[PDB]
Amino acid sequence: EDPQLLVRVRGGQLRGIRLKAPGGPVSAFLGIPFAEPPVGSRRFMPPEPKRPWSGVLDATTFQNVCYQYVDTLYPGFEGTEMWNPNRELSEDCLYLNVWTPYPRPASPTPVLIWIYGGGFYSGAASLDVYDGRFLAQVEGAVLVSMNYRVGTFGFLALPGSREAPGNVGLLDQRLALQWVQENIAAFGGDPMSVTLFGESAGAASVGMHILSLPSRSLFHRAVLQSGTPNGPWATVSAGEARRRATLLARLVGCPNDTELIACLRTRPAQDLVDHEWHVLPQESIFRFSFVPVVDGDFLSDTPEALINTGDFQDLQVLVGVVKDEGSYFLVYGVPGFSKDNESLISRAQFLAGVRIGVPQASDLAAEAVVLHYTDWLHPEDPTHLRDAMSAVVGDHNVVCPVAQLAGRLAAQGARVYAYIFEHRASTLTWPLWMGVPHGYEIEFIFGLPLDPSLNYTTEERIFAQRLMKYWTNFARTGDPNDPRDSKSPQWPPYTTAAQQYVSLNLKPLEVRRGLRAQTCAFWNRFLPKLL
Amino acid sequence: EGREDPQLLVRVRGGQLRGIRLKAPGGPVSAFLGIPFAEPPVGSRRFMPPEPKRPWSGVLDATTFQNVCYQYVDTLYPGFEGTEMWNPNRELSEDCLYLNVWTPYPRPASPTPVLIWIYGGGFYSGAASLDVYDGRFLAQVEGAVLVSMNYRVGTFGFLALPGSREAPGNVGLLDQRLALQWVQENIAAFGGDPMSVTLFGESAGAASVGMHILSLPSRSLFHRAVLQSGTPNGPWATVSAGEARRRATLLARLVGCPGNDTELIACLRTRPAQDLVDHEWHVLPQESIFRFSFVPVVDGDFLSDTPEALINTGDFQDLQVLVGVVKDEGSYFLVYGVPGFSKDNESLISRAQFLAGVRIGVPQASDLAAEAVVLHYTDWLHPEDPTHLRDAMSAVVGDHNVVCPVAQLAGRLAAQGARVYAYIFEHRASTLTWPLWMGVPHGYEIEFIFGLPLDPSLNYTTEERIFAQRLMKYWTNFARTGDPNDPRDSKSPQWPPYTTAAQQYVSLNLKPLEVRRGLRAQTCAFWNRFLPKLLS
Ligand SMILES: *[C@@H]1O[C@H](CO[C@@H]2O[C@@H](C)[C@@H](O)[C@@H](O)[C@@H]2O)[C@@H](O)[C@H](O)[C@H]1NC(C)=O
Ligand SMILES: *[C@@H]1O[C@H](CO)[C@@H](O)[C@H](O)[C@H]1NC(C)=O
Repeated sequence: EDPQLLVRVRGGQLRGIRLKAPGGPVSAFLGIPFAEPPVGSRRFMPPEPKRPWSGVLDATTFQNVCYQYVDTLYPGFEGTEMWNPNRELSEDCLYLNVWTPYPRPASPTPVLIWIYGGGFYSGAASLDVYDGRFLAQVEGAVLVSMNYRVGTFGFLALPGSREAPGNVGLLDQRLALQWVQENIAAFGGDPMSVTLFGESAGAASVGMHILSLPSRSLFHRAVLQSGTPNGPWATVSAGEARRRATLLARLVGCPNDTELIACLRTRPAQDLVDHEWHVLPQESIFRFSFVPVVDGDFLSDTPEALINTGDFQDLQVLVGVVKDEGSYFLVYGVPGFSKDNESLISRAQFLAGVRIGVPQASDLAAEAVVLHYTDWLHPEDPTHLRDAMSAVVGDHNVVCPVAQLAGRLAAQGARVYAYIFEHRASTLTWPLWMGVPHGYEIEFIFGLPLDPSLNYTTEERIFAQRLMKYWTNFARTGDPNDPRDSKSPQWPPYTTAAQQYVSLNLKPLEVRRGLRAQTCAFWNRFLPKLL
Repeated sequence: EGREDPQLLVRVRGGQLRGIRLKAPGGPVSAFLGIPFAEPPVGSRRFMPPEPKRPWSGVLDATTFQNVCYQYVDTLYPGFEGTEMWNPNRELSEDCLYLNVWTPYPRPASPTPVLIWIYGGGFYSGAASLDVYDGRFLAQVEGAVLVSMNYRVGTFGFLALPGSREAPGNVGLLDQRLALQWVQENIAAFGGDPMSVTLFGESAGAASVGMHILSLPSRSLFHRAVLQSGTPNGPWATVSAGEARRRATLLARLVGCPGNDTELIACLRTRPAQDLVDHEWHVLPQESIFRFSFVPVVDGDFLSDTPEALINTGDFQDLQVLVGVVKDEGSYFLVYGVPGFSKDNESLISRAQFLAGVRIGVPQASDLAAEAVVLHYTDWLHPEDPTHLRDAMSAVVGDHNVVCPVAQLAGRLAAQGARVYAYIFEHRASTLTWPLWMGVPHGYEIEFIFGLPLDPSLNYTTEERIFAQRLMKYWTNFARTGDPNDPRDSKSPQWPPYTTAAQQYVSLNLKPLEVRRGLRAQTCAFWNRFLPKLLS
């Protein structure tokens, strides 16, 4: 019984496990319950704090993955399998994980809290790309990651109802943040220094905690990787949530709110997942059925309204995108695209793809998009058309919403740092045409290249170390730059005036200005006016 | 006769003419100036199509320029070279239908290709007698036979009551057509070849050339065409019959007339010419720039349909066309109407002034289309930079009115089978009197095409002189063969045809030809494809 692996938290005692990291051991406490299992009558309901337990709780293995749709697009393909559940599915899934250096930190260490992505319909804190041992061992960080309900279980809502109020998956996240405040000191973490970081829907989640008052006292800084609370897919109005929920109910034979929800609660979990995707209003990509809802509660107004009118002084934020945000979503629904060929498309296929990629666009807006993205020197060139299709999806869903958030936060007094991640992993299994896809900067931030057995190059290992440094320096001080390192160059804050951001790749930081400025003016200023 | 120069006496359909021997830097040239080609369109002939000139007896003196067609005179900058070089340099009169001919001296031995110049001036001004249109250099150096005619402008040439008998519209275009017929019948007497006639013109002149290309009866009067900074399609070169009627009747009211067409026109004909000129600008529907009151009207006659419809569905095989723009088409128009601009300061404007400028420069734009323009032209890295805003205002005006209409025309002509050559003129005359911020303004390539730099007394640089000669070569080679390239000289890079596929065009400046691709392709897609669809 190694005393370093024995911790007492408010609920009782835990036993962690010593894990081996390339440069030394780390302590891991996996599968710690932070809420009462949200099963039976608790389905769709806000999470309740976990009741205390007797004895020593075994926290040596990852707990179950929240019930969710499983990808079958490319069966057995590492590219899609690396994101699939790697533990049993269960509605009993509200657990969190803590990695700490071994022996545990002598003095209070800044805490990083990871919130995974997966379109609000999938994901798990147990995936290998979210392994916190490297950041714990190399940077001496205390890293926490929690499971939160996704799909219908975490976001199906009948606004105004008592039994399915919406946003419970965000409340799962909040409860875990509350747990860190109350317990992290026992692991040597500093509850006075908590940094949230997440990617895609995880980044959007982080943004929603920034925009929801009760969450604000639970953290101090934030990192939003390729996702934002504002934008076309991260939220739905109360009316559209209600619509989707009642339509899903009908598809599974159900049934007044109470009765509808009571009947939904009797349905096996897989039945809900089976009809999840049938409620979207149009054929599309980068759109998800059950996501956070503007309820007038967790979200007092639309993210747009809240970022425009919020005061963000005393908040530091790191935001960024990867070089090809859209490619990944194309094989998932646009005729002509595949991971197995060059995906050279026709102009006809391009016009078709735009309707799918910008599903809420009127015919006129769609033509505006086509005309803005067509390269008039080579209007028929398949290579340009394929790349332009990717750019349209990535700009509309991630890049422009990120530029928008970055600008409003800076204007509203926040300290902001922005980046574009441009390195494609040597180990990437998707075709070259997809470039640096959505989600592929994560393995570098978590430091996986430091694992010899993974076969990353020596340069990639040096690169990962650089990133871990930027992220942990940011967690420690709200500034990603090295406090004792001259000869850099420096990563300057992003401002509405100069709009500076940096490129993250194998070469030294390079400062650029204007994040897709002309194109985002099109998405952020003109298309809306084409109301 | 008997005692004068035997080499200056010529006979044309209407009678005998006596020209004058003019000195050109490299030798003498023959000039026949002020040849009448129509009956004076005065009195009951005002607003009416021109009638052929009745024969005269004796020898008509053709040694001096004739009157300039009655027109508005520019006062923006009194005594300023920049605006004065374009103002009438002979007496204003409604009796102004005369043309001029320059030919080598002695006259050419064998039939020489003819160049016919059609001046610009927004269809409300201009004259074939201006110094920048002097044909002596092209005549002397390239051995060209050059012809230029006066045509009615403003109300006299374009006021119309569509359908009426007394003001059918487009009579200024009919004045030009009559001069083209005069050339067919008479140019051989000067040594010119009626089988080889090339029309060239700038701004409204270029638009005019384009309308002759789109009008059947004019097609048999020429073989090749050059359109410099102007097109028949576009936002300012034509108005619908309804808009012409509206403007004509509003003008009639402003001068106290008259009801029915006959009476209204009969009353307008009693008005002093100056009163019509004094009110012509008062009929435009919005505060604007690059918009002219009385211009060609889509009458269903001279213009069977809109130039747009005609270029989209026309067959242009066997047509060779040279087309181009200068580097800063819009700058000239900003000092004539956009608050914040002046020829006397750097015209650094505010974002507010830019937004107001856009409404004036794109007068037909709805609020939404105007915002689309502002968003497209704003540099989002430096949205408040005054230098960028000033330059973007210029580009907005130039692209909307000249550059994109030219891109559109070049593309449809090529697709419809025409052989097209395209250029962008980028050299600013060392003698330019406009401020530097204006760059290479609309109209400032003309003095080079005509070879004025060859005149020692004008103070152009030695490089400008060689440059002028190159341009004259391109234009006359094109007139001679339908190809600007020198049949010999394989050395100099070649000027390739413009095609929808490659979209090639060349840069004309002091350096050797450089081929570029896509004439403002991205921006012109906005003006030519998107703005129209924003038709709702
Ligand atoms: C540039 O000039 C514009 C026109 O104003 C006139 O010309 C200038 C040079 C002065 O002489 C002025 O007194 C004249 O009325 C102005 O509207 C514009 O604001 C000026 N821009 C400057 C100098 O900032
Ligand atoms: C690429 O693969 C997909 C799926 O097999 C196919 O539909 C498409 O036609 C292929 N060809 C292309 C677009 O390059």
